[PDB]
Amino acid sequence: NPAEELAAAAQRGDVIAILQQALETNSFRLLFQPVISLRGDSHENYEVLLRLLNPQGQEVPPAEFLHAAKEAGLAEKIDRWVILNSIKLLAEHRAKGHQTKLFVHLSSASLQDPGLLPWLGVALKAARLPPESLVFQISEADATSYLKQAKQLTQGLATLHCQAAISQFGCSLNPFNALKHLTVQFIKIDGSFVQDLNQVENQEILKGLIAELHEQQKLSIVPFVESASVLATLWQAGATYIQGYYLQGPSQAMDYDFSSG
Repeated sequence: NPAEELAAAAQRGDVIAILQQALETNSFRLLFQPVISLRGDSHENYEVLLRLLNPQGQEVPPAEFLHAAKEAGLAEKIDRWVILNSIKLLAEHRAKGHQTKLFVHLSSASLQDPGLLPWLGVALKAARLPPESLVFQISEADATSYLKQAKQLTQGLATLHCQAAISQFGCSLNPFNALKHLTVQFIKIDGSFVQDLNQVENQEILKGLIAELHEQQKLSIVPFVESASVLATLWQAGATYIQGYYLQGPSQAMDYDFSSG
């Protein structure tokens, strides 16, 4: 019978079967990586990260399950799973007085999905989720390729009391242009700007980027903090938020000791 066969195929390493089954059995796993506030944000900010386990409990490479997801047309549905579970956890936390906020990725498929907003509206209401508890994170490349969808989407999220962010910012031709049309409070700059910081020029480039962002009234998020050296440099440069294994890596628990007033 069908269930027996799906299960058999998944056991065989057919990642498409693994994905189809995981949506129906919670065989995904959410991880959370703290976003650290340098400028006095009270919120407990976490980025959510998705992992997939195969039936034998081992993790399947994201690159491979991402690939299989596009091919089986499963991307929008995966985002929904993450969004739904993110909403659930966030309701339970906020109810226990935790000021927690989650950054959630949207794939380009979801970016182009007219059904997202309507469905989202009811997922939020069903959980009676507090205002501005969710930040949707869209990669620069995607928001750029589909600027029309991105403007519309971010307008909708606004109306829903949701925030938004662009990640991997600053690699396009004119990064700051796409910002004109979009409704985003957060800009998460690409980790390539955090490479070779010893070089004074990279230092200036970073500082200038962060400066332009604060000019456009954006909150800057700088990732890939792997050392004290880089943490200090980012603080000096005036980054509003930072993230990195050095602060804390991804964890299945939201147990981070945020300290920001």
